[PDB]
Amino acid sequence: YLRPRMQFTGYQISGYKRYQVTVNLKTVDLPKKDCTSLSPHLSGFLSIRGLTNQHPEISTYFEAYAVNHKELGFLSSSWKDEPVLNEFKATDQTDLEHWINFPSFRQLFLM
Amino acid sequence: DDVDREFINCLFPSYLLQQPVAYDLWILYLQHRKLFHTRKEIWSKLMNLGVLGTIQVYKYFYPDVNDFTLRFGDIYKILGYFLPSRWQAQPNNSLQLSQDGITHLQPNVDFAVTWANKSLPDNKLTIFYYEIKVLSVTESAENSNIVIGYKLVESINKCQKYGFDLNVFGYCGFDGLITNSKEYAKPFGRDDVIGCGINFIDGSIFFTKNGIHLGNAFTDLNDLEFVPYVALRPGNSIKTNFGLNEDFVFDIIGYQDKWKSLAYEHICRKFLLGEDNRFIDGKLVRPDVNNINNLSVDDGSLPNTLNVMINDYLIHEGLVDVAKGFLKDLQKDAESKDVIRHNERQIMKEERMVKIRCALENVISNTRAMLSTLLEYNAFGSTNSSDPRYYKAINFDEDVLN
Repeated sequence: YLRPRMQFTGYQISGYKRYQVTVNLKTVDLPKKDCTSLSPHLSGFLSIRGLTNQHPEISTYFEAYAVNHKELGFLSSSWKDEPVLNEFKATDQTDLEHWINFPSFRQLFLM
Repeated sequence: DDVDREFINCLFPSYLLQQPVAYDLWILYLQHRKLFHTRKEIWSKLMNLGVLGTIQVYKYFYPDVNDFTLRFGDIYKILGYFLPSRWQAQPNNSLQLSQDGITHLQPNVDFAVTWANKSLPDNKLTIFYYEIKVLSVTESAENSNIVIGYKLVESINKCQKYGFDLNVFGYCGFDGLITNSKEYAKPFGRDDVIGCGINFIDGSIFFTKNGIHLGNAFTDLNDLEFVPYVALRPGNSIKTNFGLNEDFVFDIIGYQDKWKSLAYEHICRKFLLGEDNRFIDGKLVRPDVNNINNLSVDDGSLPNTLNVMINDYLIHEGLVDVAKGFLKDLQKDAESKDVIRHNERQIMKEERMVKIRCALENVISNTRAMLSTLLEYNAFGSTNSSDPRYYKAINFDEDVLN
């Protein structure tokens, strides 16, 4: 489901309003056992359009990095200090909260 | 003989044996020479006494030359060592050190700080160098909470809290930035050999990373005493090499050879001295001049004085025929006439004295003595106290006489 030409559709709850979100992938480049390169793992176009209101469509080009537990860990402290990777880092506490919200994260860490 | 040479190369670091500090190491070895007294037998004897064994085994490389041509074709406490050799154990029991004190060092958030066994004398050596290797990391892979360097010997709680103080000249691994700074280097992580060295010629502290010279961090640090120093947060450990056990990574020998060649390039590229003219009332008085010795090759005074000394030495040793041959050769080559007449008078006087029935060695001995006197009294370079001191790079007996 992460092929180059693959489309995803859904919503997004911002504030209290709902928007329709479409994602079109462009390039998928997922690494393996060794990875010390900062080339983006995923790339695509994300478009957000109004559903409750008459908000116009805003479409953007985005890039993405996966989490492999060798170099790019769950917390933004194992991520290296680079100018391209410094926009993915917030705080270890914020990362722990936003990851503990998901049940698969918990089922991963309790096995 | 060769056995003493093999033992002294197997006991002491190799780069230290090519400096003018090697005289003290030779004296130290010869004082305790009864303990020790084709290199496989010497290495086996040194391992039986114990220089090649711990617990990690101290291996040694021995080639096979006959097979190659066939198929194809604490003792350092006993001796009196005065240079750093181990880390010092803190009395508060905040560190874990091995039996030898170099193989492992792990803290037991505040930094755990420690220094080395002994301090570095300012007026005795030319270049000092030692390495560490990070064994484990407690963040990112290439980010370690280790500060390594040198410390001025005349705040410890400040060193434990922050990592360093105003008297620490060192390299920090958590940000890749020197203590009292600047874009100098990058942080080091696991399995990284970081070396620290001090140069007493120009007086600068440099650091190396995995065999690459990273440049001079601090400058103008002469006439001072330093001690190796390390600060570690709990979680990461280092292995220290002072050069006694294993071989370095850097190639510090090439650094020393380059500086010695520079010093040699800088230095080397009437006819009777008479009595000392500055003895009045039994004391030395300073003349108000720029130099006391005004001999040069370009004026011919230095070869004339050398020829006079050579003739006097040859006559004094009972080699009158060789002196006659030298005088004949000097006649064949031709203020040289005055030298010819003086030499001829000397052979005539010697022949008269022999019929009725030195200065060179003084020059050699005084050259060695004034080199050592320059070394031990901390003389300035040329005019200022910031110029390089080239006399620290000269081993007179190993580089000139032999």
